[PDB]
Amino acid sequence: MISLIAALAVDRVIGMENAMPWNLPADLAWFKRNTLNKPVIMGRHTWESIGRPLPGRKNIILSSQPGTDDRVTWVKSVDEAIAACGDVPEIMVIGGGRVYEQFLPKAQKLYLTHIDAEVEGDTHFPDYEPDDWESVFSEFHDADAQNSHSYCFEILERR
Amino acid sequence: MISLIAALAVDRVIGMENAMPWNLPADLAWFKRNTLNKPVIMGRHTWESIGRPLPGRKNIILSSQPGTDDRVTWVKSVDEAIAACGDVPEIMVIGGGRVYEQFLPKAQKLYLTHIDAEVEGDTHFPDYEPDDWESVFSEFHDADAQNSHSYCFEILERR
Ligand SMILES: CN(Cc1cnc2nc(N)nc(N)c2n1)c1ccc(C(=O)N[C@H](CCC(=O)O)C(=O)O)cc1
Ligand SMILES: CN(Cc1cnc2nc(N)nc(N)c2n1)c1ccc(C(=O)N[C@H](CCC(=O)O)C(=O)O)cc1
Ligand SMILES: [Ca+2]
Ligand SMILES: [Cl-]
Ligand SMILES: [Cl-]
Repeated sequence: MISLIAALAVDRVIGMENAMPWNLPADLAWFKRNTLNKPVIMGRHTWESIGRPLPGRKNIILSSQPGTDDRVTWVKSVDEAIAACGDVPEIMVIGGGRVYEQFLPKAQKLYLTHIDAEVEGDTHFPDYEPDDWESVFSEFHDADAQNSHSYCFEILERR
Repeated sequence: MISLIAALAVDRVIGMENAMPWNLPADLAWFKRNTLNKPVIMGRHTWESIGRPLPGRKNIILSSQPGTDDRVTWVKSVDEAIAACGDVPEIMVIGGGRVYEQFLPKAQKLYLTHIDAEVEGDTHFPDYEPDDWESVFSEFHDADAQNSHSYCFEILERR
């Protein structure tokens, strides 16, 4: 199946012109746990913001552009990115907006990190109706010595 | 000599207990370049927010309560914080709040990272006297795909 994993501030904001104003190591840890040893599909701009390949995962970059780095697979079709993942039980789509927009219909699972940050965005996660999705997990956490914002982990599955 | 290093938000607001609402890798590089191979003095809260002993630095924790880990030196006083540093050219006082206050009078150097981030806070960096502190270095930077905020690097010699 196709699963989308995302971090969303208030108003489904997922992006800004600059790096997001939150230091959330727990979320990076949650990200990693849920993507490890699975192929991950991202857009050329998420790839650029990470600056390196995500270890122990199959990095696939979707963009109609001539690939820059040799250490990853570059593709230019939703369908093509899928083929590149081959025979795996779950493909993890990591963003951003347009990449989410393209796999959402295909997605059968959502890994969301709800962050209590009121910020003006550039990109948002597309709307998904609360009745085609079943929340099978929820876990709220307060901001702490290592995390700047409160946050809630959640996983929804298609009804 | 004693130097203090701090990342300040607008209003001289500094971190109290939870992590600050920003993401600035460049300031951690700055912090690392200026503290590496030197003893560092910090209070308890900064210690829990770091999570472990900073590599290549002698970690001295100034607290009144019982030492948690053992990779680090724990002290009950400012005068003891010094002795533990032995005689080094520079000792870096890394925060927060209280530790900054107990040392500014003995300070000759300040390494400030002014971040344009309005954070509500109870704690503020001590009031540094203008005509008692001369500016030697100012380096402004714009926010990027990796740094959430615009920031400035500064150095003041007590004169
Ligand atoms: C921009 N970026 C994209 C990003 C970030 N957080 C997210 N968080 C969630 N919930 N979902 C996403 N799709 C997501 N994407 C990044 C940045 C750093 C790392 C990374 O180095 N962090 C951990 C490891 C933690 C660390 O060593 O700092 C990893 O292996 O993924 C990953 C993705
Ligand atoms: C909470 N914390 C205290 C903190 C943070 N930034 C500061 N920044 C400045 N300018 N000054 C301080 N006193 C300061 N203190 C931290 C947290 C992490 C690291 C750190 O983990 N490693 C850095 C380098 C960054 C990295 O390893 O990725 C290092 O000093 O080696 C340092 C300080
Ligand atoms: Ca249930
Ligand atoms: Cl992208
Ligand atoms: Cl403390």
